[PDB]
Amino acid sequence: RTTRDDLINGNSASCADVIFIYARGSTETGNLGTLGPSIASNLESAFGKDGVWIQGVGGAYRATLGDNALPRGTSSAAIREMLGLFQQANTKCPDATLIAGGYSQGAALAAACIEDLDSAIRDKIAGTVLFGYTKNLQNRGRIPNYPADRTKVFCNTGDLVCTGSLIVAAPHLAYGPDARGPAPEFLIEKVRAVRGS
Repeated sequence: RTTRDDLINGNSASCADVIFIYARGSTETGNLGTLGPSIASNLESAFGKDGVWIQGVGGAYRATLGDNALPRGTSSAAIREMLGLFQQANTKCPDATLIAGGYSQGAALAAACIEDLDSAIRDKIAGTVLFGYTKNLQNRGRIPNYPADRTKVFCNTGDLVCTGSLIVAAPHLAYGPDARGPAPEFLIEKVRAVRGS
């Protein structure tokens, strides 16, 4: 449900084939928040419980609302925490395919992290989904240094954070349907594109 630490808790001798690392929105609970559990259940349906590890970004990422106003749309400490998780994935399970996602401040965090990542690890993230992307206008719907065909952005009409503002309006809280259907669909398709099935 809202906390999943499958990568941290997982045995290196029995690595999953797919590792999903997800950052929640501001003020959300656990390390998956309101959208991550829906994505997790559909990934588990696709690859099996032993086939995918679900890992939320916890630790130093406090998901504090005020940090949306910092230069990268989150804190330096939160970026360091997500970078450390990707580096743990890469060390613990070098053959696993990675996928990533984030909502709101967590979408900014995922984009900042992927931009800073060593390219050999970045290139293992087969697909990333971003919901209510707070840097959508500033980055022109892209994650710096990462291909557009591996990116999917869900930005609702009237969600002001997608249009350069930091105002939270009702469309910002309406990504439930996307997290249940098209976002797992996209991630599964991108994993099968490189892994076959």
